[PDB]
Amino acid sequence: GTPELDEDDLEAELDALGDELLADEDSSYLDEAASA
Amino acid sequence: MAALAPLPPLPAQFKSIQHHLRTAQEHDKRDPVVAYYCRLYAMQTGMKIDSKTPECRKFLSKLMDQLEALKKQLGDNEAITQEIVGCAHLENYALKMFLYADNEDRAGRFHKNMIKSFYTASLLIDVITVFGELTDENVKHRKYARWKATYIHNCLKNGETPQ
Repeated sequence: GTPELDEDDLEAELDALGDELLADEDSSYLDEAASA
Repeated sequence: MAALAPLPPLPAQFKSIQHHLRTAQEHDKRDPVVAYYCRLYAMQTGMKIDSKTPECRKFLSKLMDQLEALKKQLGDNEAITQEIVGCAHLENYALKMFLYADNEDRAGRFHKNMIKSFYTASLLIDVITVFGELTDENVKHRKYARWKATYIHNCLKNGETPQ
């Protein structure tokens, strides 16, 4: 199971993560899982 | 197959789909099937969010044009013509990515690469919904992926080793 998550704070952290990952368009790790 | 020109500056009003577009750009080369459906999500989400402001109207027009051209490029493609195989393929792709992260999760190996896997997997699920399906099972996974994505990320900032 999972604990109660705050939609407000949850979205805040999510949006932030997207920006950070967005900064790296080319990631070797992506190709690793992609092709596998 | 060919690479289309990049889209003009993307306003903040589309920050939500901003990531989706970038994902398609990458998948475009690796696989146009995912990128194609990805673009569809953007257009559908774009109109849902707004549909006015000369900036948006024009943006949607450009996006739509790219979608039409892309479909033509592929021609038929069982993945495009037959949504049956296309959908099934998308489901498998998301599963492989998720399982991969889950495999390393229990293995006791956490890293930024995995964090992307969970988040990226969430984006894939969204691309699946556009089909109109999406069962509760997938929804549960989405909730877990989002939670696990932030849980690990939040803990990282706090300076704590995942568990």
